[PDB]
Amino acid sequence: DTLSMVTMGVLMALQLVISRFSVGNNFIKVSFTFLIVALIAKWFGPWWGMLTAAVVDVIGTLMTGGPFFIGFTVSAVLGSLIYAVFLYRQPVSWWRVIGASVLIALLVNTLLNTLWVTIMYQTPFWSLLPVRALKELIVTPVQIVLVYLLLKSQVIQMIQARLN
Amino acid sequence: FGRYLPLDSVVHRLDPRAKLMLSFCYIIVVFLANNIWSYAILIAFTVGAILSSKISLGFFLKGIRPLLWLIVFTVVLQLLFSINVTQDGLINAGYIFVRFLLIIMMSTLLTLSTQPLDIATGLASLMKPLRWVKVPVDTLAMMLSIALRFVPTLMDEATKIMNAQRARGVDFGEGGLFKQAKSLIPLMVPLFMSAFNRAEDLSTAMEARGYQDSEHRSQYRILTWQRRDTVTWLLFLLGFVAILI
Amino acid sequence: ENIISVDHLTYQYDENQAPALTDVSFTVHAGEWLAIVGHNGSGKSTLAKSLDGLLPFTQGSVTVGGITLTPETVWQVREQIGMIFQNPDNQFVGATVEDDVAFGLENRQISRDEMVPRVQAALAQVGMTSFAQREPSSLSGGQKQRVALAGIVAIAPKILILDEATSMLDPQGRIEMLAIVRQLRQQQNLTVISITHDIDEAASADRVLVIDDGRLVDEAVPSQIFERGTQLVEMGLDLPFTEKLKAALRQRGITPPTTYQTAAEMEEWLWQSLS
Amino acid sequence: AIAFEHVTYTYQAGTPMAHTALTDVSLTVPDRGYLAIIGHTGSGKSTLIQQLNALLKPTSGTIKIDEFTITPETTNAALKPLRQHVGMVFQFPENQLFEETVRQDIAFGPKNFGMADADALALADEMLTTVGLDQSYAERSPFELSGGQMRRVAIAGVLAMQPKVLVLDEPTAGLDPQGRQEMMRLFARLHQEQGLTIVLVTHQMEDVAQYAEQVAVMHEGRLMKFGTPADVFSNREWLQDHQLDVPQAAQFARRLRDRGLTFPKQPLTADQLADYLAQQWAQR
Repeated sequence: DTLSMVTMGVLMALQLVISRFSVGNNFIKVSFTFLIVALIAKWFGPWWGMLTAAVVDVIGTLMTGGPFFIGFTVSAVLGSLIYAVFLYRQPVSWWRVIGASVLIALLVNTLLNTLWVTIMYQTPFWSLLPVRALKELIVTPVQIVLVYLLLKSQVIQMIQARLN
Repeated sequence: FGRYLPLDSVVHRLDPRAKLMLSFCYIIVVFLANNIWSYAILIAFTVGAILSSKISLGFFLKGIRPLLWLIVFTVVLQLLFSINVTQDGLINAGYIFVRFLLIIMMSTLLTLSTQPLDIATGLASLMKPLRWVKVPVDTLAMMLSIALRFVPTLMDEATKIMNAQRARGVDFGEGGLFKQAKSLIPLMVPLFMSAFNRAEDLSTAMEARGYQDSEHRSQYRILTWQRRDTVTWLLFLLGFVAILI
Repeated sequence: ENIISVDHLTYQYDENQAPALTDVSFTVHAGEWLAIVGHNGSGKSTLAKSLDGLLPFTQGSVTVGGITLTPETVWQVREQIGMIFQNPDNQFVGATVEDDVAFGLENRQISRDEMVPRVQAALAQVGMTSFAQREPSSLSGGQKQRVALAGIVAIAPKILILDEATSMLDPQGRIEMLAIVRQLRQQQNLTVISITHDIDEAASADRVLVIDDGRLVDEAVPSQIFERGTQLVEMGLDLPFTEKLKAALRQRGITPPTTYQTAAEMEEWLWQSLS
Repeated sequence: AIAFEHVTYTYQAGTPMAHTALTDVSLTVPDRGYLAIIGHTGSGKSTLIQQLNALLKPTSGTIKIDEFTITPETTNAALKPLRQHVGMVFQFPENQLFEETVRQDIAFGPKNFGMADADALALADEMLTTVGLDQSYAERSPFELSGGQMRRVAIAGVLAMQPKVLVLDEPTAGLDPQGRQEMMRLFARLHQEQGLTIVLVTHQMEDVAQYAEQVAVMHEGRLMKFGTPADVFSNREWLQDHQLDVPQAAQFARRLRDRGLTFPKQPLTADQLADYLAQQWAQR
């Protein structure tokens, strides 16, 4: 298209910024990147969702300092996928959002888990499984609420109209 | 973008799309390496690389920081549980600890030795044959390009919004966690709009300049394979044939 | 050359979202410095866009170089019109300056060599060669504008449209930009339409079109337009200084000449009346 | 009042990626003052101005604004009130609107410094008018508006904090001639009434002649020349050297001087020039 094409690129730029940041205390602080991945899925996905998701996860990890691993960009792809199927061309719902975030959280923590347990690092699977499932079970209700408030804000709606 | 790609003239530092493949192949060598003499090699070239790249002190150490997380959690949990520690188990740490460094210090190198713009110019190459699987590479190459030129402006903008809100109450990072989040709204809601407004303005202007499709146009940005593109890849491969042996 | 005939635009519900234009007819001849001025909220902004593909109007006609403005033909129209927009922070694309100035050349499937000296010889004109390497955020804005200009000099059009460009620049940005739109005409003999509220710009034009509430309400030589006195500001222009001075003399009981008077001319008038 | 005492600011500590944007700046603006700050971009105008509400603390020197005192060692927590005593209106301040109605958006600042919810609102209503809007605009979304209508709503929201110092960084940038004129007059009105003191950063010399009580000339992180506008605009070639110029009237008046007309003070505005021309006309 073009406007859709450009706006998505802008969102990708937006995603990188928020990725430089976190809110929290010690070294338990979470990024809000999931917001942008949900946004794009809702307005564009899942075809464009997965594509952009892939590009941002890769261009992103590479630019920060982190270790390239094709499975993470896979992991990124499923998220934009789960979001879009739940959130694409559908009215926003508490369950819609809830089910999307939960289906993701169990692959933000299972699928993501093996990816480092695999050959990247040796780290024992069934022993890290708790710590992730612990950590990413308390960010979840935040992510649920936030995604909901983002998509039903008057700002997003305002723009959503302008894109249609 | 992350004050990284430091200009070092002396270091061999060229041919990007070599390094992307190189940083992407380097992991498969790691677990291809099983033995012990094999490990010597995987340090040999990796040292050679790190050294030759004139990139200095705790840069690589500052790469290690965010993963201390695991590095301790791993090695400790592999010392106990192998609570009795075998003579062999300490030996394992010599793997994993070394192995952990090898991953971290390699990927750190790539980021430190390449401009993101050049990285971007480079990925677009090594995806170009995905067209034959019907993947819109050129438009994606455009999306990213847009994405990379907006990053600094959105950053400059994010700070101005923050300042302005600060200049009328709002304490960024103060007095809570809900309160701390609740205050992100005066930053975020405006930023989005600025972005989408910027989007629209840019798209029309792009159209005013001739545009219609990602495809059916040229590349002013050109990548030149050179002398090193070839040899700094054999040097990897003489290392790799050894890992077999 | 353009012809705009019986042109009207409304968007959305139900008379207002963009400024409506109603029954606008005017013509521009090849080489003309045309200025289009109006108050805030008249369609002068919209008039600029309609001349390109942007804005789908359903009434009237825009013709550019024989070609008649239409869908499936906007591109051939767009190809003879380079458009500098208001707000230079945007309208870029390009991590660096070269990239940008070459963006246009890219779309035309121009490739390889020919681009290199072309973009060189384009930045040479806007005096921006030294800056060829830099990223957009790194430079002024009066400079960002010049590289947008370089980007259309590259595609080298017939008609250059200036939609409120000086409008967001510091004075030097203004002064410098104008000067090289000027010297551009000296060589390439180009047609310049500019939508404005800058006096200097209108002052260097050939005719002025005046847009009131949606309509073409006046059209004259600019020395004639300026006789609108203080009445200028509301109309959409600031005042030349002699016009300010005249207004001040009147307030203090002195009635000065009605026609325009340049600074030189006013000097002489003053001297002669006080000698 | 505001008094700068040997203020200097350098970015980034004593870690030699370090640059000083301000060096030994010492100035004093009186109660009910109108400081126009003026000079090339990156001359430390923006740095001086961010001092005033302590978005920056001086690296050395002291800032004194009424009851407030700012030093290198002054604490962020202790400075919150400075931000309601001094209202800062950023260049293009339209980019900070965000609440779902304009009433609520104006009310925000007061709310941030305490202030009862219901009362914040009532004040925004009061504030909507002073800035030039029908109460019809109160319950609209800020995003439903002209770029210039937003501009007033933003301004309104700063004014709603009831500051004693109003800092305006190019308040009429990118506005139509009328929009410019109205805005400028609006401040002048607020200054004459209300007894505010106004710090104005501009590249607009005509404005400095018309409204300014005192001018600060910044050349490269350094401030040279603190004077009444006549004092600053006294030497054209000096001003030219520092990438500035005298008002339009001043240039014209020169040509009159070439013809033999002489004036008392050097005319900086057309009204002033008119005054002298009229007085000479009276003899003639």
